[PDB]
Amino acid sequence: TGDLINTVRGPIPVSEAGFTLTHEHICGSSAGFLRAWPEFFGSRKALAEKAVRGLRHARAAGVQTIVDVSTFDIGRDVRLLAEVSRAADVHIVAATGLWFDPPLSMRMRSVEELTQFFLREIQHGIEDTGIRAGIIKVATTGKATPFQELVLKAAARASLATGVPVTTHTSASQRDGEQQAAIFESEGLSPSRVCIGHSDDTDDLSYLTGLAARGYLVGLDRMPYSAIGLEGDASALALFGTRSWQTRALLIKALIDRGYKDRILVSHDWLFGFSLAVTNIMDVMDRINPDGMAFVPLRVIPFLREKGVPPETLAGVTVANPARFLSPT
Amino acid sequence: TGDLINTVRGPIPVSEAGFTLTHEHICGSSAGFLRAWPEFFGSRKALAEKAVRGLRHARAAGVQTIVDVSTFDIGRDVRLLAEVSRAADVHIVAATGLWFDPPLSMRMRSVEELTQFFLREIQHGIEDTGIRAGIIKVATTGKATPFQELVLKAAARASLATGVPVTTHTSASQRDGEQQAAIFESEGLSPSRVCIGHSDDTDDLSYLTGLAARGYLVGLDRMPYSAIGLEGDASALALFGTRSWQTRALLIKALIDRGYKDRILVSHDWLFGFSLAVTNIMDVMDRINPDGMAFVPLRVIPFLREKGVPPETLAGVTVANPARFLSPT
Ligand SMILES: [Co+2]
Ligand SMILES: [Co+2]
Ligand SMILES: [Fe+2]
Ligand SMILES: [Fe+2]
Repeated sequence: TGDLINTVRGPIPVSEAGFTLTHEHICGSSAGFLRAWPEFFGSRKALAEKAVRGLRHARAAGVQTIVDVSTFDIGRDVRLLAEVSRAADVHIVAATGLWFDPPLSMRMRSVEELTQFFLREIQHGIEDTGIRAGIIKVATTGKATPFQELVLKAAARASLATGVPVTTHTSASQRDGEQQAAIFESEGLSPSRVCIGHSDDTDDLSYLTGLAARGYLVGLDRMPYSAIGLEGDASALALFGTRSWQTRALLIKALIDRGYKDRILVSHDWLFGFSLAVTNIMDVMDRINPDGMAFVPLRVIPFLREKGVPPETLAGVTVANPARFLSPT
Repeated sequence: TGDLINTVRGPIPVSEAGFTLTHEHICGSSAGFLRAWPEFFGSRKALAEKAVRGLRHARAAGVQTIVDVSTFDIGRDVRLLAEVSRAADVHIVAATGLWFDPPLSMRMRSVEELTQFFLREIQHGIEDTGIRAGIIKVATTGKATPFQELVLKAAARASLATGVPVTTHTSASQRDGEQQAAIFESEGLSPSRVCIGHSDDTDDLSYLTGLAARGYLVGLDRMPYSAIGLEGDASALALFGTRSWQTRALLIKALIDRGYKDRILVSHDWLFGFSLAVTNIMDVMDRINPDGMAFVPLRVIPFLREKGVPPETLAGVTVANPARFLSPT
């Protein structure tokens, strides 16, 4: 009680976050895209409605909070987030940082400047809204680019200054987490303030246990993603992989079995709109996982219980871990 | 009389465009950047004020219209343009198209989709404003990327459908114009609807005359840009070049001397804010060219007259050529 986290509708007690999905999206897009070309999504109204329906479904399944890790370059639209959050009655935590699609205007900035931008979004508010970011999202896709190194350093600096956690995108097969950790540690950031994302994209437990042993959160955040049965579709295969949801889920058990229950964060990396991919992908995704953001509570959690994970352990993963991670520290 | 062109404040008679700068920017930025981080520019208010001052200065020097060729990916802000246009009493023509910094959400689109986006901006309006684009801006930086080819084709298609002209960014030293022309012609676009930009960045008149002979407009649009005296500054050298304004200006005479007066368009490619470059560049630019967008009327035109170009020829370049180019055809 009494620690607070910022959401798109304002501050909430940490204890109110409850069952929380720590890596999600309302819309995966680009800065200004939804504004310039809402028809891409049928309409802004249609997108919002679809999002409210999905969130209501998640809520019925027990989800109380989502962390929307859409950055400026993922086309994050805080007004949209606030609208859908209110209508679905689900908390949404907004993000700052930068993903792997930064425009030149960001790419040309110094580490000091980036830090100031991240700080603005956390401390003051996003755009002209007063809506403050509750998390910092950063990314590599293999070995960090020089700009990416700066971005990670700025993220560490903003976090140390505000207590807001850092969360990442990785090319998990390339073990990006090791480099990301090295950079964060070089800045003095505690591993406990950091989640190494898309970790379920790999079955290399040496890599994963290695991070966990050091105190990192391991983000198992792509639970619904599989191209199994549609390798006909090349975009889907590259995007979704050939591993099943069960294989991904088994990683959660694997880590618990290895003593790392307190270090796990679980999510879908789902969305309700998606312009970051060729046009048909959203439909394909909807066909594969109609449960959307209810998939983890509906399918993953019962799978785990059936494999013998205790309910209290599962509560700790879905409730306690997100609460510790989010609470500014 | 009676042909109309769209501006940020609405429709105007073509005959009212008058002395027109066909390649300009209020702000060279990125989509959503000015919204997310106005402090980068001191403030939105400060940027607008600086722009009004520069435009008023241009207006006093005789400029009546500018074409702001900032695309979605140049962070074009139509509301800003409209605000400054009204306050400075200078017409501004807005653009659609895409520059060389497109985000993934654009990169992932088909030629058909891009065409629909360009058409939306021309026919319906930009974002939710009702402000319609009067031009299409496209870009290559050397050999066209595959996406760039699609963008050029969509631009040709939108132009044929609406009559709005197409204007380009080139790496002039690499002779991009030849390839851009080939693609436009493959789509059936008339060369008269096309301006091949940044053509003053090269002294290869074989290249330039070649375009002109085919009926292309040659955009001599970087008149004030030189790093002479500041090769100490590496960013400035790469950006500005080592050729003087006089050398650039001589190209205008060169083309007139070769029979191509009707094929020339002249501009500054100036701006009042600039986040697309490292932070100090705007200041450096202001120091070199305090006249801003008044530089062409103040310095270039008198230089030309002094080298014997007749006033009526100069009027034709600065008034008649832009009018023919802009008038939807
Ligand atoms: Co990601
Ligand atoms: Co250019
Ligand atoms: Fe994501
Ligand atoms: Fe330009």
